[PDB]
Amino acid sequence: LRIIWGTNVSIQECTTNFRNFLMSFKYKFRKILDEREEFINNTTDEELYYIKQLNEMRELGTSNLNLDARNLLAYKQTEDLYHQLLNYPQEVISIMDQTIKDCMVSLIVDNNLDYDLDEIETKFYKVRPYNVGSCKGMRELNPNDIDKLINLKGLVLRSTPVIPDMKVAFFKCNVCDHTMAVEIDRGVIQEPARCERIDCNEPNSMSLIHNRCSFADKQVIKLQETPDFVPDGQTPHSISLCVYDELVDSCRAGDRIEVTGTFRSIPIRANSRQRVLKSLYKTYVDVVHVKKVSDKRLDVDTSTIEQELMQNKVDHNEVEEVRQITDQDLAKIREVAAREDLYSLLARSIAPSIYELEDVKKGILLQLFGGTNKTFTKGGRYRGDINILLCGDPSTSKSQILQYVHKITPRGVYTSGKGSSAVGLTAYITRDVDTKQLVLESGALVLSDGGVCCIDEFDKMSDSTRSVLHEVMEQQTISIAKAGIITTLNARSSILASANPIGSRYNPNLPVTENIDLPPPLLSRFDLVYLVLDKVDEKNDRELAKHLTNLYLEDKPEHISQDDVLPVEFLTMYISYAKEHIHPIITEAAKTELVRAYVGMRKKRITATTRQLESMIRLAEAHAKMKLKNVVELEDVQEAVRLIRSAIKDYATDPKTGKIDMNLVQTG
Amino acid sequence: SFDRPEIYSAPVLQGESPNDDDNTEIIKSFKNFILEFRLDSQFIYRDQ
Amino acid sequence: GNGLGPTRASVMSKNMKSLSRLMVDRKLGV
Amino acid sequence: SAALPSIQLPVDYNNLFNEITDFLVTFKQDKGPKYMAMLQKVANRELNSVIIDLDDILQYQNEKFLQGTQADDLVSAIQQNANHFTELFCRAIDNNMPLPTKEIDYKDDVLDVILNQRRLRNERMLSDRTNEIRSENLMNDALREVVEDETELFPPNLTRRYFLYFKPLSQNCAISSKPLSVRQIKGDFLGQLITVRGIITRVSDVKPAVEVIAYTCDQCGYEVFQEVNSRTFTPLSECTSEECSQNQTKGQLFMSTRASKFSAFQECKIQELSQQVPVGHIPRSLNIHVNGTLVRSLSPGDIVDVTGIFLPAPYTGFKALKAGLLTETYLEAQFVRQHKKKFASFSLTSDVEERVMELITSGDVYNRLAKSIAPEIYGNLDVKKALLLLLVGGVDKRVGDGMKIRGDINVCLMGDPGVAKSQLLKAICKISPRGVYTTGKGSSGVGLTAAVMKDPVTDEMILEGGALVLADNGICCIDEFDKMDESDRTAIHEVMEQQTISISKAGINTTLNARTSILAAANPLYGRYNPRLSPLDNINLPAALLSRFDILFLMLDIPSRDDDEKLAEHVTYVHMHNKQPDLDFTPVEPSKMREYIAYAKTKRPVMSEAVNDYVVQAYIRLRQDSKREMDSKFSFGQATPRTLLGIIRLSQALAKLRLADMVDIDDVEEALRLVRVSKESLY
Ligand SMILES: Nc1ncnc2c1ncn2[C@@H]1O[C@H](COP(=O)(O)OP(=O)(O)OP(O)(O)=S)[C@@H](O)[C@H]1O
Ligand SMILES: Nc1ncnc2c1ncn2[C@@H]1O[C@H](COP(=O)(O)OP(=O)(O)O)[C@@H](O)[C@H]1O
Ligand SMILES: [Mg+2]
Ligand SMILES: [Mg+2]
Ligand SMILES: [Zn+2]
Ligand SMILES: [Zn+2]
Repeated sequence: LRIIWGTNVSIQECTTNFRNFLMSFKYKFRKILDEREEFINNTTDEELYYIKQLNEMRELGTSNLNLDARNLLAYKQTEDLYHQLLNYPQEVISIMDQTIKDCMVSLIVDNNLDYDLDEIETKFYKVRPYNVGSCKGMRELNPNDIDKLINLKGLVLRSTPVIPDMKVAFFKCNVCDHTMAVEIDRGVIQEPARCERIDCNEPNSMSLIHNRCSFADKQVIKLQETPDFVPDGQTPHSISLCVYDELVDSCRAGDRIEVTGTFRSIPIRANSRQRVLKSLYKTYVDVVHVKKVSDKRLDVDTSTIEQELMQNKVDHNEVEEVRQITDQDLAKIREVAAREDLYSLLARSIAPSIYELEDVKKGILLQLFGGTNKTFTKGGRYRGDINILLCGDPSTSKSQILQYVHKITPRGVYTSGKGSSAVGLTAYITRDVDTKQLVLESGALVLSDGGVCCIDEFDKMSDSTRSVLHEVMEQQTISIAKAGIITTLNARSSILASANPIGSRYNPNLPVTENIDLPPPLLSRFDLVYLVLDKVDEKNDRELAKHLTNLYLEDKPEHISQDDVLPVEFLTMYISYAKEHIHPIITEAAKTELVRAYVGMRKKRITATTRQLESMIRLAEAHAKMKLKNVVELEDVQEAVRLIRSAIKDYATDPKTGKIDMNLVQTG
Repeated sequence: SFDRPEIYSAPVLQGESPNDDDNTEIIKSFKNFILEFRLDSQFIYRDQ
Repeated sequence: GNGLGPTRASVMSKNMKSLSRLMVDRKLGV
Repeated sequence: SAALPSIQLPVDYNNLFNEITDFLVTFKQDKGPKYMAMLQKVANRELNSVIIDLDDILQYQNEKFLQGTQADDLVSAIQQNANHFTELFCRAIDNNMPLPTKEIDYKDDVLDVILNQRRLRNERMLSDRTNEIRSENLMNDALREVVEDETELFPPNLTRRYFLYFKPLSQNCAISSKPLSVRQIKGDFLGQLITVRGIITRVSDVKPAVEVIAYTCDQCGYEVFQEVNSRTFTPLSECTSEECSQNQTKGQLFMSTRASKFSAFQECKIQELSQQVPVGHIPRSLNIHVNGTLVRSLSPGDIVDVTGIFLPAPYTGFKALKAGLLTETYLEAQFVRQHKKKFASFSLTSDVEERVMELITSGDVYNRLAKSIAPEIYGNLDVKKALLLLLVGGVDKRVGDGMKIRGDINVCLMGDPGVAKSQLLKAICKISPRGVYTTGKGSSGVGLTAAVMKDPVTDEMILEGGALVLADNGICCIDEFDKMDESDRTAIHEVMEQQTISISKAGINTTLNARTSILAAANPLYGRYNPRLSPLDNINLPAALLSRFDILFLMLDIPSRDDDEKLAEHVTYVHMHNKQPDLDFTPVEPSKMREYIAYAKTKRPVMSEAVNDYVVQAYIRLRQDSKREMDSKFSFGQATPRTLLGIIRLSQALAKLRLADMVDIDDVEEALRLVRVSKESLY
């Protein structure tokens, strides 16, 4: 009996149901739940899932269990526990923490394990439900949804410094120096009105010692909603998330995160002088789980968060920054990398629904892989970010290729050229409405750090806006010296720009540089300049028309209209593994081929600067990273040179004058 | 041009242990004395 | 009833003890 | 007595409450009583809003009069003083509230279980008083009446799950429904239930406004509730229950958000329509307070009849300018009537169905709907067909890779002066439920973007959308297309391809959703078509802006004898009689056209192999024909993969207009015909 007032939750029944779920859950239950019974493999989907998780947490010393809420729907006894957890997250999560402690104690005692029970008993175990029902955006939540477990998805814009939240107030007597330690209770600390010592009973002798109190970490994070459903006429919304005591600093600006937390409302005092609250409550989210890994997205660049990864180890936050690759997945990755057509398979796996553009999708793949990041022991840095420009005739799917690389990249901002400003692409000063203070917010090029910034309409953006991209495309930094901000900000973001030539058509009469219409200093920064031309070829029309019209045969198309394309789930994992674990090293034969080719190109018309040698190297490295090779041979350099030449269509360009021979184009 | 907001309460839970000195405990014990006292099998104070 | 019982931990969290004050009979709710 | 004197008003609330109860229990003219059916639904938790029709009350009074009984005018009393009758009707519904036939389970709302818990708790405390007094041994009527004097129960407003609203009595079925302008709402109408006709210009976010804030005391175990009436409130510090007030050791009481009473609150701003503003005046706005389940029913740009209680609020202006007891005013919204029903809120009810069959059975739906678009505009039938296709739009396709195809038709009308391109734009704006008419190089530079501001109601930074954002899932009719700024043109490019606006400026980094169909009207280079000059030469559109438009009409005004004679007969007939000349053809009412188009937009026809093969062949032939003429004085810009998707979109729109699920050869034929005749006016 004895349910909790205001809730359906009964401590005994909920504890029993959650314990039964923990002891007797296998992932085949969820596979049956998701109507995926033919994916059920007896080897790993028939082991108790949470028993193994509890054992791993006991062995590793961690304290946080990541509970998939939908799993509770798979189990019959916890079909109601799912609704209880969603409706009453506080009570249910407290009961779940207690149940986790009991479960681990039972695992140690009942199996008679050697593990000490002292440090288990004194440890506080926490549960992190994440995969709760995903719907209703954030603006469609009514006041009846207050104090409910909700799931938001969005982009991190800003994060306040670590705020101390007092948990224990330390008072001291001004007379006898006797101290009590009051505990906070629902945000209220009972200040003593008399010294509890029987010797002296001075009324106002007690004074709060701020620096000797006990404090905990609190952080407010500014998030932009990216809901699955967007009602007509509304604009993007910003909300404030609250992370507590282990989740502080786990989210950086520019991160795309799915956050599960309690939808809370607080009354805001109208003035700082009097105690009067406003009748209109302010809504926010108490974060209980953060998911920074998407199964259809590349992993974050580990070379940019090494300090953050190891700070995450000290913080014991247990936030999964990069997805887990199992032994079977690693074997599959190696088997696919051992294929003879690996390059063409990965190229056509990039945006399967865009028509054949083999070099554009091969350059995109190499940019996704990137070069090798070389840090100098004596001071210096080379970044393997590859900048690609897609200049071409209108209607060539340049924008669909930028939209895929924006969706597939871990971090990055999609800009439109004329809608961007020099200040907008870098750090700027804004005003917070909560604190009424002046704060710094990142720009598009800073939020894209560690990812790819997609810039559409690269020709339409002005000369002064384009000035900030020079330092990013060359040094991968932004050295800002403005009123209030004087520092160097890492901007290690590849630049994927799209543009059409002047007149909105590639006139063959004019040379390449006249059509592109970009200053030598910016056209050199692009590692791969693609000329995407819309030639009238009858078979090309025949096949592009079948491709486009096949997408309309079924209401929601499942695209398998190729020999074979890897799923984005496998493709992203392969690319992330290659980026993380493969660091190609240039060999001497590769060096000779590189020097050979650079001198060959170094012999109006588009120039060939020293930056082209540096695009070769990194491009070659990208190729060497694609095949999981730790060294670069001359084949990779030859492929990089061939890609560079074919991107600008040198096979149809007269060496003397930069005319494109329309009859020599190889659309195919 | 609105009216006076009202304030009202309702018992939901057992609070802190009834303490013997609390005015409400004293009132309860006086009420029990009035209603339950018997002299020669007569509720003298209730009848009075 | 049966004769055995689950192995429960000894240390009770502060939140779980606080929830014990709010208990009401199941004749209310479910 | 001498102070606060009593007045004798003709309103008796006891028999008015009796009449309210009788109407709620006995009215059944709209198997049993309508309102107890509604309260039975509310009890079982299928409904959380009670709408009291004033037409129903008027009909009940009329029936009572017809049978000889003299009934008080409940409708007039509600209209004159509506705030008291919400209070009254809530009490009457609580008295006649049916028991729920469905038990409380784990899938019910937390508010429902809280209300059930407090209802059971108060009935148990009643029973406990009763048992205690029975044990005390001091008639059941007196016993009960003692019990309700010694019980502190949860008041009915705390055990209340529904919301009460007053629907105004219809003009045909007739004061509270005749539409008033913002100016016409003086202080005499204050306190009454009135209807205001206007356009919504700003809607705030739905926030939780506290009405009865709840606290729990750890000393006596009581729940102390404090009602909130104003903008700000002072929280309670010490408990005020019976036990703590009687005791000397008071208990400090903490807020309970889950036990507090909240209301979904919105503060919309209605504005005078252009037909309501007097000569030489600037329209003035009115504040609408939307509460309860009625939230999210008003959006900016909506032309609505909002019926609500006109109520006063405490003064918020400068204190030095206060002369007396000045009060701000707002409209506590009770009902919303949309002049243009949104395409998303379409439901195939019986009356919607009968109208659609009476439209279909008349035959020739495509031509009737096309010719009914601005029927006083004469002789632009391909133009009206393309506009109708734009209104219907194609079928939005999301490929599994995450790719999206636009699904919406952009139409550009480049033409000579005096050809009715601007009149066709306002016709489409009138037809479209979400239509925004803008003029280039006016004040739409910020209009084709969103502007970040502060919400005055809620302390947040929100960016209010402009023309391209307010016309989301609608139509933006841009007149003088050839005369916009470069930033506006780039924004239009982005809207027409990806249906989004990417802004990276000082203070903002967002991707606004603009799922807008663009209908542009443009003048040719030099303002008049020069047939001596090339069509692309006379078109001041970048090959990439021209490519985006699914159809580009060239509306040329060539002089003639018969054509000019026929235009002049039509225009002169329209000037005599405010209607089109033709008697055989009757135009479709714009409300019945919106209902057909809303029904048509619910269909998602797909293309078979037998139709897409021809689509491929036609695309190949079009590409070859475009290649054969690159500069032959008739070049329209060579065909592109965008023309294939425009052909596909037009075919899907034509299939939708047929209410079909198969894209048939007739629709592709007509799409190719429309694309071909988009350009035959040059010849
Ligand atoms: N090769 C292609 N593969 C797939 N779809 C294509 C292809 N070419 C054109 N399309 C389609 O036709 C349209 C044109 O593609 P876009 O992404 O608009 O081209 P774009 O190169 O960005 O055009 P500009 O240069 O910005 S005018 C899109 O809706 C595509 O679905
Ligand atoms: N075909 C037509 N049928 C009816 N009225 C027409 C027609 N062509 C032009 N007009 C008249 O011409 C006037 C000006 O047309 P308008 O739409 O303002 O011109 P434009 O679109 O060229 O800027 C309108 O009052 C309209 O009634
Ligand atoms: Mg594009
Ligand atoms: Mg005009
Ligand atoms: Zn002391
Ligand atoms: Zn109290």
